[PDB]
Amino acid sequence: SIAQARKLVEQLKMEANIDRIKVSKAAADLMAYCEAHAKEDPLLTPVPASENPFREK
Amino acid sequence: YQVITSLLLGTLIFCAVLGNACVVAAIALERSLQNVANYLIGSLAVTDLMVSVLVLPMAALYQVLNKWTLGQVTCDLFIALDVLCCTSSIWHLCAIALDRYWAITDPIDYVNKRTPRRAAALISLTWLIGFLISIPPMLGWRTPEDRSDPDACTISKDHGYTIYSTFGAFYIPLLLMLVLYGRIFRAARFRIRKKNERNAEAKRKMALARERKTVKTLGIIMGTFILCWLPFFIVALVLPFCESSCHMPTLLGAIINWLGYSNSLLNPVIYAYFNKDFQNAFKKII
Amino acid sequence: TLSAEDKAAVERSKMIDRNLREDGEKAAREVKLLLLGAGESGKSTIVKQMKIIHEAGTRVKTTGIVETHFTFKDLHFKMFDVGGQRSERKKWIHCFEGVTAIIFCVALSDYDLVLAEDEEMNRMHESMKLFDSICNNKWFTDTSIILFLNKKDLFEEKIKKSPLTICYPEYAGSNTYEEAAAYIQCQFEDLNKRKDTKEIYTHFTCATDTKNVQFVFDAVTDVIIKNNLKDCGLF
Amino acid sequence: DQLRQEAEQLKNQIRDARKACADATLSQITNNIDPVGRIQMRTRRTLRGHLAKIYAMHWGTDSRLLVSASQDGKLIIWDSYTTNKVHAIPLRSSWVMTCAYAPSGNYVACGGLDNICSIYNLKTREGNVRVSRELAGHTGYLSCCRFLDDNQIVTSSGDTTCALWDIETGQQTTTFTGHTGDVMSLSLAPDTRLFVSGACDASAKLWDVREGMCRQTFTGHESDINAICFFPNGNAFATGSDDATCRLFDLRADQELMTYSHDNIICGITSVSFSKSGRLLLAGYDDFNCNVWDALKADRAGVLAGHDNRVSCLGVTDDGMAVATGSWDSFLKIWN
Ligand SMILES: C/C=C\C/C=C\C/C=C/C/C=C/CCCC(=O)O[C@H](COC(=O)CCCCCCCCCCCCC)COP(=O)(O)O[C@H]1[C@H](O)[C@@H](O)[C@H](OP(=O)(O)O)[C@@H](O)[C@H]1O
Ligand SMILES: CC(C)CCC[C@@H](C)[C@H]1CC[C@H]2[C@@H]3CC=C4C[C@@H](OC(=O)CCC(=O)O)CC[C@]4(C)[C@H]3CC[C@]12C
Ligand SMILES: CC(C)CCC[C@@H](C)[C@H]1CC[C@H]2[C@@H]3CC=C4C[C@@H](OC(=O)CCC(=O)O)CC[C@]4(C)[C@H]3CC[C@]12C
Ligand SMILES: N#Cc1ccc2[nH]cc(CCCCN3CCN(c4ccc5oc(C(N)=O)cc5c4)CC3)c2c1
Repeated sequence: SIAQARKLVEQLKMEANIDRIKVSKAAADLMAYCEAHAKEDPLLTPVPASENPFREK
Repeated sequence: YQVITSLLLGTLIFCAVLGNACVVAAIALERSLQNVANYLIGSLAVTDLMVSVLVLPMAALYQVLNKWTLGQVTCDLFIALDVLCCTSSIWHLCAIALDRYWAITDPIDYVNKRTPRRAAALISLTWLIGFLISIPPMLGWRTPEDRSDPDACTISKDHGYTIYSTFGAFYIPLLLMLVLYGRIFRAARFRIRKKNERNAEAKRKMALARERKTVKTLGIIMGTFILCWLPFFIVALVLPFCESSCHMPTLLGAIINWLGYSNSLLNPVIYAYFNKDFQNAFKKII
Repeated sequence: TLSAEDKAAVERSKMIDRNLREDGEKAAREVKLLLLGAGESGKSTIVKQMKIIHEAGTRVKTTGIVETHFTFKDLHFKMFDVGGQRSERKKWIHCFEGVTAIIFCVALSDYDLVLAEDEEMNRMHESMKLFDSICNNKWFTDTSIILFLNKKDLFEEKIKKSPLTICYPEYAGSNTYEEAAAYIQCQFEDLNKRKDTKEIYTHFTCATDTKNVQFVFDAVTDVIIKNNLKDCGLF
Repeated sequence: DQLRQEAEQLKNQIRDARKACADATLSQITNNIDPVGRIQMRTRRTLRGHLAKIYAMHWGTDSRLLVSASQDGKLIIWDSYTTNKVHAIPLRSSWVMTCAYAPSGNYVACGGLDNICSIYNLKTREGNVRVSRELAGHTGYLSCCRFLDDNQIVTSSGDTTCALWDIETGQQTTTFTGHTGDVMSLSLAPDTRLFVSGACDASAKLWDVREGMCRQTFTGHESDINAICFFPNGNAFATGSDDATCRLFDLRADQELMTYSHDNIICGITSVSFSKSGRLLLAGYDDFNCNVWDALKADRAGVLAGHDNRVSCLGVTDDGMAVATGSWDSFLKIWN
């Protein structure tokens, strides 16, 4: 079971060379995306029954 | 003193209607309780509800006023509804017993040919027997003594009609149910009977417990049926033949007359409010 | 509402619902059995024997799950073989909840043998661990188990040659087919924790053509009758 | 051999880099955001007709037609607007635990305990659904499948590998290996260049479709993962496990962001999905309940009670109008 060890170590050394960004920037991006499309989310803000397909035509 | 009687009767009808309606609703709104046995139990509950809504109020009024004050045509309607609905309740009990016997003694038929059409046929046959017992006193074959006293609503006391109705409404069902449940009891006993010492002792104790349970349940069913309906039919079979020298006490007569309706209240308790699936469904609904 | 397209859609929905109900009623008339056991535990032999007289009453080979459809005494049976499923049982064993019974197959002649994974692991001990695991799942609490002990002749010859003390060190008795078979049977039956709810039917596989399927039919009918008695409240 | 030493050294180096890149938690950043508030959803449609437990469902791109798979060997195409059964496909094998709806709406797929992914052609000249092709080659139960396109499908099975198929040919174009346990879930990125798979080894991996290599590895859970779903942005995803804990992982930050757990829940998650805006994280549980989570706050916003046995599948329409949950009691419920 030594052949798979080479593949595993190669995968590990390949996974450690990717560029990483600060978690604060990523959280800010997620929050910005969430707030930008908040108006277009029918689940977050209940839609009026006039244009609600699943209740009235 | 009549207030106590009125309130006791009122709470009796209230409890009967509540129990039967709850059973019917639980069967109707649950997908789990939609098999043949529960269909028969639901039909029995519906019949008991009809007894408690269409027969019990008028009987309670008759008991309270100690006289009939509704009319001759209303008296005939009450008698017809009384004989039809109560005979049906008994034959639903017999139909449930027959279905249990077929399921226990014939597993192949249980797997292959057991469909809700069987339940529909059994219910239709029960109601047909009820009609065959209730109709013929209306279309003639009734003594004028029924209309002789306007202040009374007694059932026809013709000897032939007495024999026919009493047999076909209680005595044939009684023999049928006794035979079916005896066969079921024998089958259950045969199934039950058929370190190492500790395991053997545990198996023996388990078999004894199962035997005690299969005795208790059968005793509950048959004893409820007997103690509910037998005295009234003994009275109705004995008194018409012996017109004289067989005076009936008022209190005992009233108790005997009103014992039969307690079966329509105790039926949902035995057949519906005991099995685990109904209890789970009721807990979910509650 | 009243448009032609809506009427056609509702008509098609009703037709499809009727077909679904008919198929469900047809499928409910079938007894489902789950077949389990070790790798070389005589599973295929039992399947072949049960389908010898009755079978099936560009597809690709599945090898995942194998269905055997056979009928006996006007009763329809389906057996599902999951021997070829090499994965964690915890992720799909709940799919078989509701089967009438479980047909467990174990070989009596592999007590001397050992697994290829490691020398210090008896095959019969692996079978016992599998039986314990499958008999006490949270899903099969109400499901009866039909136990088949295959290869009686090979086991008899082996105990004639080799003793049983290697598989069961605590065992102490004469080396004879009857006593050893009884010991193995009781050892498998003692792993049933749910004594009150489920029951184990043990049979020794025999060369006769119909005896094994007859035993399976008797066990299934007994299970159905006891379930009906429990529903009625007499058991 | 001695490669375990450098393997654990690389693991320590990766952990140190991840810890260094983590300065402030997601909870701290979103502290000033006002709460979403109580979310009250009422059942709008109840889809009836299945006669056994349901293990999967999928929404069409038109957000009107959905497909469900159940143990009775039936694959029903519903019309959620009017609760009309458009189709009812009888499966060759009744042991099915996944289904998918093609983005073009022309095909539908399913798979299960048999190791074959079946592709069914819906729109044909005769109007009758027929098996377009059967995809074989896995050695374990098929757990999930997603139509990458009208001709390519990616599948994940219990043999610890995921594969990319070419429906026209029927051969495995690419095989994704590296998982040490059964792969239970799979989700495609919105741009269909990467996908994530959650397996039973308590880890989730990011794969590249074209290159066929594991880009990143995510390990936060304590038990097997049963569900996964990309954030609508495409740079994050959420996983559900039998640990009774949903977590949010980020591709760019290459670490864990948020943990969605409660002390009153001890049952594992069977399904995870996001809302259209990504603010709501809906998860199904083994206690026949569905909890709506605040993705940026880790606070429960509602409970979608109403099922009986266990919520096994869940999905959100592309336009976000409705949420459909299927359960083991054989009922699909549209919530909205
Ligand atoms: C001296 C020696 C020996 C003798 C001495 C002592 C021992 C025996 C004494 C005599 C027995 C008296 C009554 C015993 C009842 C009793 O034990 O009941 C058990 C406990 O349930 C509850 O507690 C649940 C109770 C729920 C009640 C109903 C609730 C609503 C009431 C009002 C309804 C109307 C208004 C709404 C339940 O029943 P069980 O254990 O008796 O046994 C069976 C029962 O008899 C079968 O009928 C039933 O089958 P089914 O026909 O399908 O229902 C079975 O499933 C099973 O329940
Ligand atoms: C309408 C009036 C009569 C009220 C309803 C009363 C019933 C509920 C009673 C009447 C007779 C009773 C039964 C009389 C005797 C027995 C046997 C008894 O058995 C034993 O456990 C030990 C004795 C034996 O072995 O029979 C169990 C209770 C049971 C079935 C009783 C259950 C309750 C019953 C059916
Ligand atoms: C199944 C369980 C719940 C037991 C069911 C008991 C019933 C059979 C009881 C409850 C109230 C009883 C009634 C309450 C009062 C009266 C009035 C009583 O008045 C008389 O005519 C007696 C003589 C007189 O005083 O003039 C006659 C019995 C009767 C109808 C009783 C008959 C028996 C009833 C219906
Ligand atoms: N025979 C027969 C026969 C045959 C086959 C059958 N199938 C079904 C039946 C019906 C069985 C119950 C009949 N009801 C009428 C008698 N009873 C009653 C109630 C209030 C009362 O009030 C007074 C009063 N106030 O004087 C008197 C009085 C009497 C209640 C019971 C039947 C009967």
